[PDB]
Amino acid sequence: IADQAVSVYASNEGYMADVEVKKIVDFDAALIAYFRSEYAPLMKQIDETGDYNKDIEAAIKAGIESFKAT
Amino acid sequence: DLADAQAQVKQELDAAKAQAAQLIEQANRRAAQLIEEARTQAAAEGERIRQQ
Amino acid sequence: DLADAQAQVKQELDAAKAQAAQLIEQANRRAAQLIEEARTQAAAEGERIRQQ
Amino acid sequence: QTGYKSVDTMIPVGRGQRELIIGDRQTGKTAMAIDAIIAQKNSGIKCVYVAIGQKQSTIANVVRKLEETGAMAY
Ligand SMILES: Nc1ncnc2c1ncn2[C@@H]1O[C@H](COP(=O)(O)OP(=O)(O)OP(=O)(O)O)[C@@H](O)[C@H]1O
Ligand SMILES: [Mg+2]
Repeated sequence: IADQAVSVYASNEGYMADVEVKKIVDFDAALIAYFRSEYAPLMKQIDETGDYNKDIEAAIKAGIESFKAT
Repeated sequence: DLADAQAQVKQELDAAKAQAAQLIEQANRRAAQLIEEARTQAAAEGERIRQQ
Repeated sequence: DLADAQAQVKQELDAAKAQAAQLIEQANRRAAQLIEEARTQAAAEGERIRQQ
Repeated sequence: QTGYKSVDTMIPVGRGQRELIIGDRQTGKTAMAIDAIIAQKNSGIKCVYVAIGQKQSTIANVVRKLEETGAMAY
């Protein structure tokens, strides 16, 4: 669930209207790797529940900035 | 101005080295984890094949 | 002013090294998956030996 | 869950809903349902499919894929 969750988050946050057209999907997959490596407890927790909390999206955007840095 | 220019040259050189280090470490860790997980996956696939 | 430009060129140049690292990762992943397929067909041959 | 982004998001499908899939030949009509089924592996829900007047080659392809997944146990 977190996969498409973070994808749509990035889209709505305009986090995609900024990066390369073709590189979109590459960024996506590398983002999945980035997070499920670093944030594996985070996505585990969120997908085990299906509920969202604001601090969760805070962690999400933190990961957003960290991966955009990478 | 010349003294300040050399100072900022060194200041940016150090940052360039640091960022190169960060990139080279991060990418290598990601690739290594990639390889690890691929090996585990295909091994498990092999045992499943033999169960078949 | 000339001194100011060269620093930017070096910083721009690091980008090339970052791109180069990616080639390493790509070649290594291709090798890893080729190895994966080779041992896949090897497991296939072992299963064939089971068939005999 | 359908194991998709396009599907699961823009077109929700819940338990018990009927939803036709329509398209042309070799355009990706079954592969979608197959993925959906494989998704249900962990869920443990009841899943069952019927082949209706198609080529046995296609049949055995589907089969071999399923047992490859090991899905053909639930
Ligand atoms: N996500 C995908 N990416 C690339 N190719 C895909 C994808 N999904 C399905 N396909 C391809 O679509 C091709 C055509 O679909 P498929 O042959 O599986 O059944 P179909 O669309 O229902 O057609 P038919 O009328 O023969 O039953 C398949 O060979 C499959 O590899
Ligand atoms: Mg079909």
